[PDB]
Amino acid sequence: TLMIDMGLFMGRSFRVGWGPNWTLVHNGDKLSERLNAEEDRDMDTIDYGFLPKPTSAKSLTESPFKVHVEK
Amino acid sequence: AELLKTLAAFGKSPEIAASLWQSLEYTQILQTVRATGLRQGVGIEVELNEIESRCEEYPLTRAFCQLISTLVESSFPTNLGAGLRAPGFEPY
Amino acid sequence: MADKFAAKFVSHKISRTRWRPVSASSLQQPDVFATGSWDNEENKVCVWATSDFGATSLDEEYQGDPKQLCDIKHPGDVMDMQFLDKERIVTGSSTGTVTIFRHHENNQTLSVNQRWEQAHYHVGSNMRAPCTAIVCSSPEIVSVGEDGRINCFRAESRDVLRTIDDADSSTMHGVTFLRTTEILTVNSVGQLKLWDLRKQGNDPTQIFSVTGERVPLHCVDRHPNQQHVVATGGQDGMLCIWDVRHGKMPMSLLNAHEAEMWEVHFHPSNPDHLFTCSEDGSLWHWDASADSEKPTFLLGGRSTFNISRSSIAPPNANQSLACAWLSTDPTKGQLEITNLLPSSTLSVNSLDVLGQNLVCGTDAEAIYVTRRLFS
Repeated sequence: TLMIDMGLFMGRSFRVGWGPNWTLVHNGDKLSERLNAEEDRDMDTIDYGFLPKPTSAKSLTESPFKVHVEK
Repeated sequence: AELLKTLAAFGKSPEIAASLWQSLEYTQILQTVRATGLRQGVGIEVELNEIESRCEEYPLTRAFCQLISTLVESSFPTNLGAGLRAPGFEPY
Repeated sequence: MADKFAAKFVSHKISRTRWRPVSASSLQQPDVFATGSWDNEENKVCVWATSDFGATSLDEEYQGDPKQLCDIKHPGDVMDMQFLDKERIVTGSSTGTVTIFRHHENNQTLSVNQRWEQAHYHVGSNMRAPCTAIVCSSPEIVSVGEDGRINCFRAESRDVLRTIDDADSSTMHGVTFLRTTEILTVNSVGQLKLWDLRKQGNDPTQIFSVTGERVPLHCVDRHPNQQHVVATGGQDGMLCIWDVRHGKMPMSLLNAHEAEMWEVHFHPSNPDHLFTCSEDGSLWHWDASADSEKPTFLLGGRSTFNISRSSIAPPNANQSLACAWLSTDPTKGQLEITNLLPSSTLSVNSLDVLGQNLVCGTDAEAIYVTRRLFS
């Protein structure tokens, strides 16, 4: 998303979850952990896609459906 | 193909037919929305190109024909897309 | 007979064949050649090798063989794929993406160099579109598409160098060089359109349609006996021939058929023979003149129903003969197209002729080749 409507005295924010001894329950990524779209690419590459399934017109569908946990 | 003909035999129930219709539109097994984010342009088209041609026997094609036949005759369009799906059977 | 074909059951569908180039000028068959998929197993580009010429090749099945070398898989069909130079490859994607490789013949691989991810597209629906025609004269690159944009690029760039947009554009069928930097197309309206590479603007640079049954013209090419005279084929079945570099005029309106000319291509060793391929269900070799009195490549082929090889020559003593070209009034007759069907064939989607040599890949799941086009 793009926060571009910065007013003042704003709302609230969020945190990923801890896991035992520096395990991490994470919807986001650390170095290179999450993938872009399309199942087919020139250089023999396949990737994910979930978000545009329900819509024939995107509204920056940014909602998590798998949170990975890494140590 | 066996799965497909089973679903065809299931659709004989009209509300089951409607459930199949809406479920399949959600799934987009074959090619409905051409917005990228996937490997589109796939399905029976491909396997028809390769294998059925070599066999000289082409049963899946006819089975899926009967699939849409039953789908339309039992279930009728309630919706096909409003910026949410691709409206219209025109693709297939 | 006409030098029967070698047929290799490749178990594969073919869309695009294009010679691996070495530029400059030489006669050999490029043994190496890159292939764009109709649907082989996926859509892919493969590298393939052909034992050139009847010399040193009468083997490896019967009369040679092309052989798979490697391949890399490609989103969007390879409708068109032309080579900038010896090993730089440019193909259009049905995903509307312009894809450029550098091939590695020794490593037997293809390098994913340059992508214009952005191409021709539909308005009012926000949907992507493939490219109708790519134009490669090294290193300048032109792209034209269904929606009618113009895509002008210098080699080696992943962003649009220029896309000419218009208050007037249309569907485009076939393109050809008129000169080094002059270009023509035949359109889906019965429209003959002209541009110069250096000078363009809003709405088509030049637009033409005239009496003579304007039909959607699908294929255009510049003659193997001269470029600035070109030939076009469309719905009506009549071939239209023109001389330009800024102005059109008909050499001929040949009543060569009754129905759409989908694609036409030109004989090198014979600057006056032609070929046509059509997914109407047939594929013809086109020959000068008509009548079975000359070797018939009007009904030649088809397994049976074969006819060809008839001849007679006046000694010019008390004998006179005249033919159609000697008439300049338009609306000439048929000019000898023969459809060929060996035992059964499906949609042939790519073909090539070099000298009297011919290759062609198809949807008939095989390849057909001949050393000689005649006998």
